[PDB]
Amino acid sequence: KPYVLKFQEISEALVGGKGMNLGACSNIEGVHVPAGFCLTTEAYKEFTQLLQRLAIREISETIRTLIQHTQIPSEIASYMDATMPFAVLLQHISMCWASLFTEVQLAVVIQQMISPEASGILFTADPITSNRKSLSIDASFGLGESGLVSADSYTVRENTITNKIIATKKLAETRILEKSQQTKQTLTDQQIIQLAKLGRKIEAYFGKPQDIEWCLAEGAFYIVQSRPITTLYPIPEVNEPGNRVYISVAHQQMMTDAMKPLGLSFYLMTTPATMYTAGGRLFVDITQSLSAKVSRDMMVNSLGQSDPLIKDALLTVINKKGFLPPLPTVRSIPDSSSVFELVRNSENSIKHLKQSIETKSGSDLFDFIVEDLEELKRVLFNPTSIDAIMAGMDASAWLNEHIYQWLGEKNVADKLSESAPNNITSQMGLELLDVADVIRPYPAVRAYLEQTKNPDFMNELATLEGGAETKKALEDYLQKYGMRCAGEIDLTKTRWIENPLTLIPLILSNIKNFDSSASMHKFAQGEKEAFHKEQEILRRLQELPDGEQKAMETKEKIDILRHFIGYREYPKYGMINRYFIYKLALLRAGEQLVKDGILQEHEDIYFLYFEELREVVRTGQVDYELINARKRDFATFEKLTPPRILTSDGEMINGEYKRENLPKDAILGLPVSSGTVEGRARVILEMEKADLEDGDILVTAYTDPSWTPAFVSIKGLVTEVGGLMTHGAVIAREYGLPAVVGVENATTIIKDGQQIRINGTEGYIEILD
Ligand SMILES: CCOc1c(C)c(O)c2c(O)c3c(CNN4CCN(C)CC4)cc2c1[C@H](O)O/C=C\[C@@H](OC)[C@@H](C)[C@@H](OC(C)=O)[C@@H](C)[C@H](O)[C@@H](C)C(=O)[C@H](C)/C=C/C[C@H](C)C(=O)N3
Ligand SMILES: [Cl-]
Repeated sequence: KPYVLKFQEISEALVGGKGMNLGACSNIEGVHVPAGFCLTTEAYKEFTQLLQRLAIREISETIRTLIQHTQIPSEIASYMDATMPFAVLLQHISMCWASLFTEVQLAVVIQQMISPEASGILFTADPITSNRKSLSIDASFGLGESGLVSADSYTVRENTITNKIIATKKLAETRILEKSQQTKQTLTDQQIIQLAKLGRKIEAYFGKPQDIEWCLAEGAFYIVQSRPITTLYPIPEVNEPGNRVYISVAHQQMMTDAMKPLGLSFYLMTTPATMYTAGGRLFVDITQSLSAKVSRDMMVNSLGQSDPLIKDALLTVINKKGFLPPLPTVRSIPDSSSVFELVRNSENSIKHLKQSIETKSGSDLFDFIVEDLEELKRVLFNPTSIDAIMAGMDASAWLNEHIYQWLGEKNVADKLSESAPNNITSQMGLELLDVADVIRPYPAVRAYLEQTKNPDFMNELATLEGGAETKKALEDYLQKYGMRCAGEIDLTKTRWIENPLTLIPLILSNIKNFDSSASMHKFAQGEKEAFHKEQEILRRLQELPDGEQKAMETKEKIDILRHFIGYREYPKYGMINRYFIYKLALLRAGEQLVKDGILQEHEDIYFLYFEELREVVRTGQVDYELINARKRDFATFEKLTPPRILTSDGEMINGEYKRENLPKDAILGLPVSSGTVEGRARVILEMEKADLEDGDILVTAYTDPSWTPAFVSIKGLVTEVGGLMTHGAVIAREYGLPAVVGVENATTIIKDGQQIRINGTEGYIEILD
């Protein structure tokens, strides 16, 4: 309402965003903002006509010649002098408003220009490690603003200024310096802590870790600005006692995208692990495991064999005193038939689910889903199915370690795994070549797919020569695999069969990159490499001391390997099959909620967790300000990146590889598929924008099962996450494709188009030019 506002006196649509900060900082205890007033939105009150006008947004800026000359009554321009040189008469306040046009109201704030002996910035959360318990201060003499001027860096955990980076701050309006004054702390230790202690308190009133700008003037740090820190990764709400340690699911699952609440909910309801969510992603609490030596030796070493960065990061946590409490003081192998029966039992379970869920709606559906989740867990964690999965893994490790010990050949199980039978994910990638084989002879169909952006393009094929054949080949493929997609573990993400257009570029690539039967030739060649390797290994073993026994046991392990390693990819397939069936049903409930005028769009269910959504259907009431909050949350979560290790203090820890004799400027990673190749690096985040061709090396954030069709043309693979037995890596071996995973910032360090050499045996990358 009024024309002028002081700062204890202060309404975002009245004095704006930072007009407030000062207002809700004057009231805080022990502090005091620089004093002064604020010119209000109700001072802003022809201009409207030009406004309605909305190259052409080039000269319309004539609007800003207007405020400068427009003048605005001295009344409020002397009403303001009714309540010290400045910064932010009236030359300026007005030219400022103008700012909304080049780009509607703006409020101008004017404060005190004290001559600060020292001035700086303060984070109550360490900018580097994001540890909530570590406070950082950047201080420089006089006014220095941010991050440019030579400034001391102070790291104060609590009363202990641990690390001091006293920069040689040489250039402290006057502009020159005194030499001895130059290398002395900006703030005294008493002042540092006082400000630290100051800083560690303001966060309480505001709530969250704050970014506080301060200035020291004749012995007092009083606050000029207090922005909230919005960049930190959220801590999993686990109030359970004390300090805890979390493992990133995204890294092991080869899928680092943020997930929506509904999708998150379903993964949590499936897992037997003590799992939690944070930043739209999933984390496993392994704290209890680390509370005892025999359990934490097991945990650390078991995870280290997946990816060493976990182990190294865990050791960092363990070596961190004052955090983790101190320590007080052969598997069965199923027969041959099991794999075939495990698949059929899974397939039949899916069939029954389809015939059962189809008759469910409303709360009946949600009651049914909860019941079917038990069946998912039975199929997913069948003791026999686990024995099948571990059978392939155990055989790999046995081979890799015994062959290298006997012959010096490293990771031999890679070559022996090549073209392993009954791998649902491998088949999917190769069978897309067959689809392209059907389309290739038809010119009219190709001219269509090469150009169309119609989501319903499959409904327009019937008019084309070869369209019926093309549509048929596409339908069969989608019946087998249209249930996968990038981020498939998120139930809410769009499946291939919901958007077949996302497969077209891959198909077009296959049509031009290969001839009439690449699938057969690739698979058969793999079968040949694998058998030739087997013969060679067994031959070279029989010339060792009592080698015919070594060869005999190696032959057994090889047979187990090729019989079971392919099944490893199938449990997720069966799980993903239920997830999609769940999705279609939930979508039908969402549409029903829209018809009832309860939801605005049926996809808004994605931002509700299962139990929350279940209550909405039951009660008929939603809180949209929660949904809208979730939508804002998910948006910020996409801008985040999950750390490999997250602590209860919010500290993000990524492991470090131990470089021994590996090339100087080489980029270290985890070797998961043997071989050395040179090729053009292709940095790609979206598979449908991958213009892959012969000689290319795929560099991406992650390769979950859906990425497999992009493997058929590339000569190497580089990812930022993943592990030894995770998705992607297991497919690289069977495709005979050299691969290095767990490469930190690979999509940033490696420039698209660069020639690189990767070593899938030693695990490194070399930039060639
Ligand atoms: C210490 C690691 O902690 C985890 C982490 C980080 C996870 O992400 C775990 C995880 O995603 C799952 C699971 C489901 N497995 N559970 C837990 C262990 N049980 C013996 C069997 C059922 C566990 C995750 C864990 C877990 O707490 O940590 C311990 C072992 C896992 O990490 C090495 C192993 C068992 C891993 O496989 C390996 C390398 O041996 C798990 C994930 C699993 O066996 C792999 C082979 C898998 O693909 C299963 C079939 C996935 C089922 C999907 C379902 C939704 C699920 O809950 N999976
Ligand atoms: Cl189109």
